[PDB]
Amino acid sequence: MEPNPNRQPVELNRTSLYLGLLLILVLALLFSSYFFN
Amino acid sequence: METITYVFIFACIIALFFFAIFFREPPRIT
Amino acid sequence: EQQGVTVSFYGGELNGQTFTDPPTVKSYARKAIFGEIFEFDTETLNSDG
Amino acid sequence: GATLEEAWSAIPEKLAFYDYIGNNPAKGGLFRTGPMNKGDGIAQAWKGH
Amino acid sequence: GATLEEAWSAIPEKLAFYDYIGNNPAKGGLFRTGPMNKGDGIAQAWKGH
Amino acid sequence: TLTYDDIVGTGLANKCPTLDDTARGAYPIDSSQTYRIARLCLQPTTFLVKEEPKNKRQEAEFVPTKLVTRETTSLDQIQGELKVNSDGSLTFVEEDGIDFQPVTVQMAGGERIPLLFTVKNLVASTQPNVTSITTSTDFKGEFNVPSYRTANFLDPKGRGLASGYDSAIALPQAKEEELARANVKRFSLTKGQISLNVAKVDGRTGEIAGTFESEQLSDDDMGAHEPHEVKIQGVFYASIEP
Amino acid sequence: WYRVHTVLINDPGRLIAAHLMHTALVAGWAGSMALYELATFDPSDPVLNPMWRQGMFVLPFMARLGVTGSWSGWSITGETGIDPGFWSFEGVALA
Amino acid sequence: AELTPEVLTVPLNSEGKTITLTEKQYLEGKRLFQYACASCHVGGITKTNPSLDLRTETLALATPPRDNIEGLVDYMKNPTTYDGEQEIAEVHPSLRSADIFPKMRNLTEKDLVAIAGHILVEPKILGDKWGGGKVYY
Amino acid sequence: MEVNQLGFIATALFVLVPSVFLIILYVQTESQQKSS
Amino acid sequence: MEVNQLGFIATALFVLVPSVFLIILYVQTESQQKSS
Amino acid sequence: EELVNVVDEKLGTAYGEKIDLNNTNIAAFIQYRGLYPTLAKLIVKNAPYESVEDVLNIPGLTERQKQILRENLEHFTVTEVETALVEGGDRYNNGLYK
Ligand code: CLA
Ligand code: CLA
Ligand code: CLA
Ligand code: CLA
Ligand SMILES: CCCCCCCCCCCCCCCC(=O)O[C@H](COC(=O)CCCCCCCCCCCC)CO[C@@H]1O[C@@H](CO)[C@H](O)[C@H](O)[C@@H]1O
Ligand code: HEM
Ligand SMILES: CC1=C(\C=C/C(C)=C/C=C/C(C)=C/C=C/C=C(C)/C=C/C=C(C)/C=C/C2=C(C)CCCC2(C)C)C(C)(C)CCC1
Ligand SMILES: CC1=C(\C=C/C(C)=C/C=C\C(C)=C\C=C\C=C(C)\C=C\C=C(C)\C=C\C2=C(C)CCCC2(C)C)C(C)(C)CCC1
Ligand SMILES: CC1=C(\C=C/C(C)=C/C=C\C(C)=C\C=C\C=C(C)\C=C\C=C(C)\C=C\C2=C(C)CCCC2(C)C)C(C)(C)CCC1
Repeated sequence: MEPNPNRQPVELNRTSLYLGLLLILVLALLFSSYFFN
Repeated sequence: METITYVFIFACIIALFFFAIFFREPPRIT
Repeated sequence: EQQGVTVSFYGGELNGQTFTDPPTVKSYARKAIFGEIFEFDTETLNSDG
Repeated sequence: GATLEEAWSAIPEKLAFYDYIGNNPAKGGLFRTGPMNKGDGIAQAWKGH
Repeated sequence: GATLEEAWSAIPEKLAFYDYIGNNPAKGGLFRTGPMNKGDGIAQAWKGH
Repeated sequence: TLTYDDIVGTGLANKCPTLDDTARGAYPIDSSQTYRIARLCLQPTTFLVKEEPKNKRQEAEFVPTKLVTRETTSLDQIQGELKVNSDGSLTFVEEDGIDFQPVTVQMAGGERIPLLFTVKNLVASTQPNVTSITTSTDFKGEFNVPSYRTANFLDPKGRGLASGYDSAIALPQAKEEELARANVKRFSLTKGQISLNVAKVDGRTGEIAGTFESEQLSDDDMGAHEPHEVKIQGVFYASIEP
Repeated sequence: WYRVHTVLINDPGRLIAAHLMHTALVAGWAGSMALYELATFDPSDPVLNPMWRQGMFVLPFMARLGVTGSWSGWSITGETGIDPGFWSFEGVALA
Repeated sequence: AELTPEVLTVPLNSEGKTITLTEKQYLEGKRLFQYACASCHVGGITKTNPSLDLRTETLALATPPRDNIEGLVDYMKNPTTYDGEQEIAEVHPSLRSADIFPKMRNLTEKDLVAIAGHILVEPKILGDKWGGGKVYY
Repeated sequence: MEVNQLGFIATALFVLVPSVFLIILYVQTESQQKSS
Repeated sequence: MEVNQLGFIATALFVLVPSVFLIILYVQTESQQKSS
Repeated sequence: EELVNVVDEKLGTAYGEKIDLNNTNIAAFIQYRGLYPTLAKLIVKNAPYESVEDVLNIPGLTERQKQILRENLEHFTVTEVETALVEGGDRYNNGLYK
């Protein structure tokens, strides 16, 4: 049980979410009403 | 629901258990 | 009943009337414990009581 | 100069309604999640003392 | 040897029920959230052709 | 020849006597002498509840249920003059005896059906004209079905009949105009039918054994839910005597 | 994230555990659904309210291949006096 | 000056004549009571049969009227049910009580005259907590 | 109206499970340099 | 029964908001050393 | 179209003011003297009475009890037998004590 090498750091930038946080939060607004029906 | 919730909040106390009894960050003697 | 009770309403909405049949009179007395009895629309906002 | 009947007629709604318990804060419960109306119901009227 | 009134009586529920559109998946919709029963109601009995 | 101990905890103290195999000769009656039957007994085999189908014109069916109440389903030690009418037929009546037996069953689904297997009041009537209880004689008669619960039975929340809370108290100002069904709890009384067939007796003694049937209704549960019809059968035994 | 699961393209070590898992979340979802489907499929009738009426998504698949009896005591047939053993929508799920 | 003798002043017989008690002879009715009846009728109520009580009314209505010393004495000598007949000494211990539940053997007149007082004295004390059990207290 | 009493939970969550996911991968990121 | 259509919504959230809070501050910690 | 409490509705009548030689539980006879122990046991072990007088008839009475029955007659009464009121041997031991 020696540590694992294939364990690279997990990547994510501060505007990467600014791209996603939008997409998901907006994606929400649309697809919402169709939930409330 | 109501029951679905009860069995869930529970089955995580079971996960939370498994996790701190095997994913215990070893105590270091220094 | 054995003592046979009866209610009569003075003023209000049910005014003028006198109820004799035990059921009823039993009824009102129980809603009287709450003081002065009012008519509640529970239907609208689905009250629970 | 008024009859037992004409007498209560006088006491107006507002005053009677206060003599109701469903308006005593005291009767609630920690988990009675909502505006009084949900409990006893939307107070519609006075049935008369 | 049978009457128009006796004829359909032969055809059993199960079978009559099937010839109903409400049991045709074709009529749904993307946001009809659940078991067909919520839609047209819980099928109780056949009313007769 | 056997003692309370011999049977204690066994699981037969609830099974009526087995009239020794091979003995079909009948017991003769007089009309010169009056008879009585020391002990009447009705041990059951299987219970049947009439399914309440949603549909109408497709006849009600009788499904089998499973004895949930741990074995305690027998009536042993009953009695009530066995008179011979100016017919030829015999009309066993009744008086004392363990006639009631609350017992429940679990329907095919998850349903729980409870009933009080009983022969209270019972009125036996043999075939119009017999001289000796020959194998295959009968008795089919009525009996009353009280209510699975006396007047003092008090349901979950306060309520009851003889002496329970007046009306659903957990809800003060809710409208009772609907709860009523269970607010007021009336006590019911209907009659059920039985019927015995013999197929074994010892003329010398009088031990007539055989089978039986009877249709009594489930629990009305005070003003609750319209009952369920229950068909019950098994093996039985009664012993005639002067 | 977009590549966060590339950490296994090589060593089939922590790679089998992945498959070993997805595949326990799958059967994990198996019976769990059944208890759910199971816990709401009013069997009382098969003529006007068949499993396929009251949306039942996993149930239907059991019957097809056999398991049609349930420890409740019924059967998607109508019959009431039978009951396969451990292989009732109960065990199947439980399984 | 709380349990005056006008309160210990009880009706011994039917006729209506009265015999008074001492602060003393009272304790014994009691001391006796507990030795003798405690088992049942504690606080004035028969546990073997809740239907019957030791209340002044009850006794008075009984037959023969037992709202008088001689009476509770009669009983303690010969035990019979409410209303006339059925000598119940073969069950309910009494000076009869063919030597049964010896608690009875010993006692004497000094004793029975007093216990019996204790019964009619009590309710005069305990409003009626005397006949009513459990509910009061 | 007479909506779906659970359109909520459905919505709200779908805007938190995923969303919070980013606030997670992102947050650990600024810690790649001992910061909040 | 007759539960509060949202009691579930409150339990569900109250078990994520506070909880996630930790699955947030924690993760950023292990990355104090360029790790997942 | 309404259901009603069977027993306490009978309480607007006789039963619930005097004694129902057809319903009332046994120990209610301790209310007057010369009635409890026996006559009572008898007052009940005999089928209901279509009229308060029918007491006096009861096979076995001694002119004396027959006596008491008459002088205590003014207190007894009768109304329909009530299934919910005496079915479970409640007539005798009505399930309730002191
Ligand atoms: C079969 C399902 C499945 C399997 C077998 C794996 C397996 C793996 N994932 Mg993974 N993952 C999954 C679903 C799965 N994932 C889903 C649905 C998401 C949404 C993001 C992710 C997001 C994710 C990230 C960002 C990373 C991984 C990583 C990995 C590798 C390390 C395990 C770890 O991340 O825990 C899974 C961790 C999660 C946060 C996902 C599980 C928990 C959430 C995301 C799902 C639902 C809520 C959550 C379960 C609440 C508590 C989860 C708890 C386990 C932390 C491992 C190969 C990588 C690794 O661990 O180190 C690089 C890694 O960086 N996963
Ligand atoms: C042949 C059947 C089959 C196949 C080929 C797969 C394949 C996969 N599963 Mg999977 N799965 C299956 C059956 C299958 N599953 C079954 C039966 C269950 C349980 C019933 C699961 C439960 C499961 C979990 C919990 C996860 C997976 C994940 C995965 C992916 C792992 C690697 C990845 O990055 O996926 C690529 C990812 C995709 C191809 C997703 C595309 C699907 C679209 C339509 C998303 C739908 C949106 C939906 C969620 C709407 C709500 C949004 C909300 C989630 C925010 C892989 C594509 C992991 C995953 O997908 O990573 C996030 C993962 O975490 N599976
Ligand atoms: C030659 C015989 C052989 C057999 C019978 C299997 C069988 C299996 N392999 Mg496999 N494998 C083999 C050779 C074999 N392998 C070789 C030579 C390699 C090297 C290239 C691999 C590399 C490999 C990988 C990387 C993986 C597998 C997987 C699997 C499983 C797929 C899932 C499944 O089976 O459904 C469900 C299983 C069952 C319904 C029955 C399970 C029975 C278990 C295993 C009891 C025995 C296991 C345990 C007690 C010890 C034995 C483990 C091992 C012998 C299989 C399956 C059990 C996994 C898979 O694809 O799905 C998860 C997987 O990730 N194998
Ligand atoms: C060990 C063997 C095994 C057996 C006997 C079963 C049996 C069952 N599983 Mg199941 N399951 C297994 C392993 C098994 N599972 C494993 C290892 C997993 C992953 C954890 C699951 C996950 C799982 C889930 C989520 C569910 C089930 C369900 C079921 C039940 C209904 C599903 C069904 O009908 O199969 C259908 C399967 C097929 C029709 C086979 C299709 C596979 C393709 C077509 C074959 C591809 C072959 C490939 C191309 C190679 C070439 C072939 C060559 C000869 C040419 C059934 C009792 C369902 C259930 O429980 O309902 C009651 C259900 O929801 N299972
Ligand atoms: C408003 C209405 C108008 C229409 C909607 C507008 C929104 C459009 C935005 C979409 C743009 C193109 C597609 C987006 C891809 C992208 O954006 O990619 C990533 C964005 O974040 C991301 O989103 C990364 C994907 C993570 C999505 C997480 C939500 C999913 C739920 C998870 C549930 C788990 C159980 C970042 O890109 C990356 O950027 C760098 C990493 O930061 C890399 O070097 C690569 O360039 C890589 O492409
Ligand atoms: C020792 C002091 C006791 C006294 C002074 C006493 C007195 C009485 C009296 C006056 C009655 C009838 C009164 C009425 O009906 O109005 C009675 C009844 C009864 N007593 Fe006692 N008692 C005593 C002890 C006991 C004990 C120790 C027992 C235990 C068995 C007992 C059992 C009973 C029973 C079962 C009755 C019911 C009468 C009946 O058969 O109808 N008594 N007692
Ligand atoms: C139901 C549901 C579902 C799904 C899902 C869910 C609900 C969830 C979940 C889940 C979960 C959340 C789960 C679980 C889990 C857990 C587990 C899987 C576990 C485990 C544990 C373990 C394994 C352990 C540990 C231990 C201990 C405790 C101590 C020692 C011993 C041992 C090691 C055992 C469905 C769709 C059907 C519907 C809805 C709801
Ligand atoms: C340690 C480890 C791991 C980790 C991790 C993982 C695996 C992950 C994950 C994850 C997961 C596995 C997840 C999940 C999930 C969840 C889910 C899938 C859920 C669900 C939910 C549901 C189903 C629901 C319901 C609902 C909602 C949500 C609301 C609205 C309504 C409805 C109904 C829609 C594993 C295991 C790999 C193994 C290896 C290593
Ligand atoms: C939930 C829920 C509900 C509702 C709600 C609510 C009401 C919520 C809330 C909410 C909230 C309560 C939220 C919050 C929050 C937060 C905050 C507020 C935060 C923060 C922070 C901050 C603040 C940050 C930052 C900043 C900056 C950038 C710098 C300076 C400024 C500041 C500080 C802003 C209920 C119960 C009805 C029902 C159930 C569910």
